[PDB]
Amino acid sequence: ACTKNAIAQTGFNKDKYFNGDVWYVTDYLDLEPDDVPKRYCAALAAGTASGKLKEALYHYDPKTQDTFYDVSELQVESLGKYTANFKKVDKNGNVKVAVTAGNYYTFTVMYADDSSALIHTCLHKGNKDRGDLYAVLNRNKDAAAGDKVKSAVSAATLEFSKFISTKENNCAYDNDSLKSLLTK
Ligand code: HEM
Ligand SMILES: O=N[O-]
Repeated sequence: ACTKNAIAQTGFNKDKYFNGDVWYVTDYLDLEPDDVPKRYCAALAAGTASGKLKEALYHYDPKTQDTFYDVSELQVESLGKYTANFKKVDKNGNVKVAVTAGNYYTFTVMYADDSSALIHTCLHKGNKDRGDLYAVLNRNKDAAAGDKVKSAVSAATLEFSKFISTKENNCAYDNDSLKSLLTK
């Protein structure tokens, strides 16, 4: 289970974060051992559609080739803290698994600027017992983490050396599909 109440960035700029552009995961930290594969790749687009906060997700397993997309409408708990009911979709937005109660993740933006972010997520999916996941994001694919986000990791009392890099994995990202999904 998840154990952290992540604190959102003071003065979080929602319009800047939810601007329709893509965020690449470059490093991640799962608090529960063996909760995720050690080699993995993910990206998301966050935006607004008709005034609703939306996220489109992309997961790619560089070994198995398992690939999946999701779309969510986000509900606001407080500035920078959201609850998201996801539907699994193909890259075109065609629904493969409908929204269902108990299938949701929380999402907290702990730090963000024009190029980088640190987020916490807690995934709830059916009978899965998942744990806390932190991710360092960048606007640029596979970019090395800058001093601002690394300092934010420290300020959150996390050790960045413990994070697992995704930058060296053979991963491709369909950024065009992610952006287009924001309306799905
Ligand atoms: C490198 C970072 C990440 C890794 C390694 C990772 C890993 C995984 C894995 C292994 C699964 C499949 C679990 C299963 O069904 O057995 C999964 C599903 C999922 N993850 Fe992530 N994830 C990452 C980033 C994220 C982020 C940033 C979010 C939210 C913004 C997210 C949200 C979800 C959701 C909603 C599902 C279920 C999707 C569905 O079943 O339709 N993940 N993730
Ligand atoms: O491990 N996906 O939150």
